[PDB]
Amino acid sequence: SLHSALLEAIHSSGGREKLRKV
Amino acid sequence: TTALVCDNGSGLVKAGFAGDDAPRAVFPSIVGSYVGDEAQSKRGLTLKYPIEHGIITNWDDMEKIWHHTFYNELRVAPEEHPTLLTEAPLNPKANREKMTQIMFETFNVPAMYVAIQAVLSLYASGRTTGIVLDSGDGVTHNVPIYEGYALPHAIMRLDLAGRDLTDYLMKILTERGYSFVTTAEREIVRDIKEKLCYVALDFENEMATAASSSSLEKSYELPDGQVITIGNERFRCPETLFQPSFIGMESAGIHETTYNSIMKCDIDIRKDLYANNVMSGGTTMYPGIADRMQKEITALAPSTMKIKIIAPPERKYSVWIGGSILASLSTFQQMWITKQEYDEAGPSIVHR
Ligand SMILES: Nc1ncnc2c1ncn2[C@@H]1O[C@H](COP(=O)(O)OP(=O)(O)OP(=O)(O)O)[C@@H](O)[C@H]1O
Ligand SMILES: [Ca+2]
Ligand SMILES: [Ca+2]
Ligand SMILES: [Ca+2]
Repeated sequence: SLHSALLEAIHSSGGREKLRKV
Repeated sequence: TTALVCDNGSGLVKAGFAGDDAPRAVFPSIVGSYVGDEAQSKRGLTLKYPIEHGIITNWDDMEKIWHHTFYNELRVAPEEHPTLLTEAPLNPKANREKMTQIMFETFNVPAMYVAIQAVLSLYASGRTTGIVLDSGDGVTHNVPIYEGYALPHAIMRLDLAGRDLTDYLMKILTERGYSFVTTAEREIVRDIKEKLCYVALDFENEMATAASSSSLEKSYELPDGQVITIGNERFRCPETLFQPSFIGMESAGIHETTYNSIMKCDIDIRKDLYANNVMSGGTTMYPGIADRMQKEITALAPSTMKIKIIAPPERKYSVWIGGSILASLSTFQQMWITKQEYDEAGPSIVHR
């Protein structure tokens, strides 16, 4: 479903390390 | 087309660009008109906080804060940027609508979204189920969350947070003869709090250590050369979180509100809550707070319960970071409220 895809993406986002360093 | 994330708190605005690892703009949520840092330097107009205990209560001043955020801090044209905003747990529906109306009608955003703060902090730790303790400058909440849904009967609000702790440190600093009274002086005491305070692993035992020698003393020097030295005040200040009677409140402390919140949830979820206690917000930054919470929750929970406190180093900005993550996921992109939807349906669309 919609939500399972979002949920899964949240679980595998890797947190701030995968975001752009300011 | 880059999305913006604006996390509006009682004390501080954190704002920036989705996809960044931290908010570029962090400034006081104060309107003096002047906004933010401008307003404090020119204390002399009076200062008003448009957000009280997490809830927007002054809409005219809130609008000045959002304007200052877009134009002076981030230097953007809001009409070009989808904007993700945050709200307190249990924010009334009417407030959510009015935030939506101001964003689309005053600032002309192409799209927007409002997320619950604690839920964003949970997302920032890689989780979709858990229990967040979010404690800022104006309010503390316990928010149990099941697959992204805050469980409304188990949410706890506690009007005890950073500003109360700052005020309490101002009061107990008089025991050593120091006098901090002025609003400027409150900002000084806030910084002392942040630099020197800590949570005792055991309060009674720490009190005894502090009475028996000066080994716990630390000093903070003001620009005029006054040296502020404190001992047990260092840990008495944040002890208030665990013992609100210190400031004349009847409430249970944060360990107990955490337990009580878990106990208002279905027994079949409690295990995962106990094992995923996430700490969020500036008032959870005290050294030792994670180990104290672990100890206190252990004393409250069933004896075999696995207890885990997650206290990320970035937790002054966890709400914001969760928003940044959420707003830049491809799987989130269909969940923006678009200006076309607002144009046709109006504010009440937000509850969709
Ligand atoms: N290192 C620290 N030690 C103790 N307190 C801290 C520390 N760093 C920040 N704080 C406190 O955290 C508060 C600001 O945190 P935060 O930005 O999470 O709150 P907010 O979102 O403005 O308020 P709220 O969530 O209550 O509406 C202030 O009271 C500040 O003094
Ligand atoms: Ca990286
Ligand atoms: Ca906050
Ligand atoms: Ca059940």
